[PDB]
This record gives sequence, structure tokens and C-alpha cells, in this order.
Amino acid sequence: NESVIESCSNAVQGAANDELKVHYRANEFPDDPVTHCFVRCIGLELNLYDDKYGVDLQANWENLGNSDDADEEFVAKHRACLEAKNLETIEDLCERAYSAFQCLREDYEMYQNELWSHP
Ligand SMILES: O=Cc1ccccc1
Ligand SMILES: [N+]
Ligand SMILES: [N+]
Ligand SMILES: [N+]
Ligand SMILES: [N+]
Ligand SMILES: [N+]
Ligand SMILES: [N+]
Ligand SMILES: [N+]
Ligand SMILES: [N+]
Ligand SMILES: [N+]
Repeated sequence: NESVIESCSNAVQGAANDELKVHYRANEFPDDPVTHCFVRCIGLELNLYDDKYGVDLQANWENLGNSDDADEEFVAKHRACLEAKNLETIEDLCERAYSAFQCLREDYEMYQNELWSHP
């Protein structure tokens, strides 16, 4: 939603940027340090992500237009994708969040046309 986007653009140094905000409202998130932190900010604010507990897969399932329990294969595939990113070894919190987000990026794109992954 606009609110969280506006707030995160202010919370993140450099993110209050016309050209980047154009991408963000268009659901594109370039692989750059400002966007990394912006993506982290949105994940934290929407309760989709946590620096320690990783991705909440049920919350993302629901953010993808579902109101039911996540499909088992959705959970399994993303848990595996996320484990493969070795997030706990990424020291920079924004880079870690962006890397975790990359596991869900396609789901969000297909949609656009708690199940913490690290309990
Ligand atoms: O901030 C990281 C993140 C991860 C998964 C979904 C949304 C955001
Ligand atoms: N902004
Ligand atoms: N952030
Ligand atoms: N949060
Ligand atoms: N959540
Ligand atoms: N539900
Ligand atoms: N549910
Ligand atoms: N359930
Ligand atoms: N399932
Ligand atoms: N991981």
C-alpha cells in the first residue's frame, strides 16, 4: 500500500527518489543498495519478513491473494529456496532481506501478472 511505500522511502536513506519510486510502484526492485534497504523496510512493516526469523511464508501466501492455509508445496519450495541463500551468513541486513525476497519475486510477478522460514 501507498502508506508503507511512502514511509519506507523516508525511512531509507536515498529511497525518497523519484526514479526509484517509479520502479517500486511498478513492483520492480533493482539490485542496488538503496532498494535492498527499501525492500527490507517493506518486509518489516508488512510483517512479511524479519531479520532473525526470515520470511513468514503464510503471511506472504496471504499477501499473494490467498485467505487459506498455504499449499504444502509453496511452503516447501520457499523454505528450500531460502535455506539455499544461506541468509544467516549475509552480514548486511538489507542485502539479506533482498536476497530472501528474491525467492518470492516470481510469485509476486505471477500474481501481479505464521510460517517463519527460520523459526
Ligand atoms: O524484506 C524482505 C522480504 C522478503 C520476503 C517478502 C517480502 C520482503
Ligand atoms: N518520499
Ligand atoms: N531497511
Ligand atoms: N515487523
Ligand atoms: N506475520
Ligand atoms: N481464512
Ligand atoms: N487459515
Ligand atoms: N488449519
Ligand atoms: N497443501
Ligand atoms: N538461509
